[PDB]
Amino acid sequence: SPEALLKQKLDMCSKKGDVLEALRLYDEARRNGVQLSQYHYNVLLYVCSLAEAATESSPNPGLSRGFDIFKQMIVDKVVPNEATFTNGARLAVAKDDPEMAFDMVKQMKAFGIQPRLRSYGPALFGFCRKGDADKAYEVDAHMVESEVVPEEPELAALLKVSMDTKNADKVYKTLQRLRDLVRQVSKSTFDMIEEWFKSEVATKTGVKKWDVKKIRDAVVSGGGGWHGQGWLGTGKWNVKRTEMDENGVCKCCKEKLVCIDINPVETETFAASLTRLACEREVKANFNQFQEWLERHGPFDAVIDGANMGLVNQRSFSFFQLNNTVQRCQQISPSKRLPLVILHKSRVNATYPKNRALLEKWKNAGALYATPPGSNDDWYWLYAAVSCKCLLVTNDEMRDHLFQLLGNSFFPRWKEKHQVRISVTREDGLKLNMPPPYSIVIQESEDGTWHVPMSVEDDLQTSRQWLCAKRS
Ligand SMILES: O=C1C=CC(=O)c2c(O)cccc21
Ligand SMILES: O=C1C=CC(=O)c2c(O)cccc21
Ligand SMILES: O=C1C=CC(=O)c2c(O)cccc21
Ligand SMILES: [Cl-]
Ligand SMILES: [Zn+2]
Repeated sequence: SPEALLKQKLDMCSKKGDVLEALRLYDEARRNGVQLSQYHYNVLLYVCSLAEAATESSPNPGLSRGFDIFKQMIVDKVVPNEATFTNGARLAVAKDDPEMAFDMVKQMKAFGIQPRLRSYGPALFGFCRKGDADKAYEVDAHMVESEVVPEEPELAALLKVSMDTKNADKVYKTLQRLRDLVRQVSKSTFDMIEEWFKSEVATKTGVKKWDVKKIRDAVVSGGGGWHGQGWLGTGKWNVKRTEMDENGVCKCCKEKLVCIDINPVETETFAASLTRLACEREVKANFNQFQEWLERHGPFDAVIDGANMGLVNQRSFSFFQLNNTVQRCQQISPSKRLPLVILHKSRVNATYPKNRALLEKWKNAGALYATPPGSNDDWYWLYAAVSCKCLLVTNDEMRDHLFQLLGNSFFPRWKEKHQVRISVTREDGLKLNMPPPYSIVIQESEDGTWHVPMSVEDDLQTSRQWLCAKRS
């Protein structure tokens, strides 16, 4: 067919890197009357984005036509898919015209298409480089109306543009957004927040009289750990890099941070999403069978990721480390409940006979579920800990794609409250590291003192740095 030739020839044009040939083949198809489908359009947008814009004379027809091709795709009502948005975005990034990036997003919306987060990036980061705060806030308002949630890079851009234009109101609001959506901040956002609090504008914003009643009312109302009523106090901020002790006490100022509740209704929603997500990947009958088993067992104070407890920091599966963990979890259980061990059936059948007999004893005591061949254990230990409302014992770093499906609002908060990690020393052996008695999140106290935590990969490996910003 003629459409299958365009497909065949554009495939090679990208793989060569010839944009001029892809643009010739584009026009030939219009002069031949051949309709372009999803696939054809995506390859052109990608191919066009291999071009750069000229430092000397007007930009090259690869990028210029790229946007025209995109505009035409939308006009034609060719359905965009995830490769469309990626390509249109990398076209916008190479072009580096924030104004034109923002047009694509406006077209998408005009034609009933839901823009992606990566669509907004070129516009937002361009306007930020340029210092055009008003345009950045336009892009932001457009995301909000499109219900596309920013992540940390977009929020940091918004923060920095707000700092650049002395807009203390936007700094405040953006800081609350970081609290709400990100919780702990990257190193570059952390440095940026420190600069804000040390700056003249920050020194010069505030109020020395305020209604203590309305603040306290706002603290109750927000769920705790913030009030949202604006900057309080006056004068220079004391801004110190510091740490929290194990009880959430700031080492600089002695403020004890608060522990923020989780709403049990959000937990039930999450439980249902786990079930849905798991059923999509596991054999449905396997996950059902586990849920039915779980309904007939328990109660549990803890759930163990048995593969991770056998393997973390080991050359091969350590039954010693699994068993030591089981024993320690049982010892801290107020009634000495055995923890529920989730482990692959292949690993249940350990080749030292007393260990195999113990694994079978645990099963017989209602405290071991052997997951079937082909299963991903993670769904099982997550579903169990969530549903049994108990501790989850795993050092899984949660780098896997699976965990990205769980979202970045509820699940990180839940994890903080439920996750136990093991650590081992030469001197002392194995230790359980329990959930902290405070929430590791940006906090704003009732007198307007701020504590801002840095994000780290593992906070047992890394001593987590915090900012303490307190009026002098
Ligand atoms: O000042 C900047 C504001 C936003 C932004 O994205 C940016 C950047 O990406 C590189 C240098 C400076 C800035
Ligand atoms: O949609 C489902 C996927 C898995 C699963 O176990 C399940 C279930 O157990 C009950 C209703 C729906 C589902
Ligand atoms: O006292 C606690 C405050 C917060 C919190 O998350 C917590 C916890 O997760 C386990 C025991 C005590 C606390
Ligand atoms: Cl033995
Ligand atoms: Zn402090």
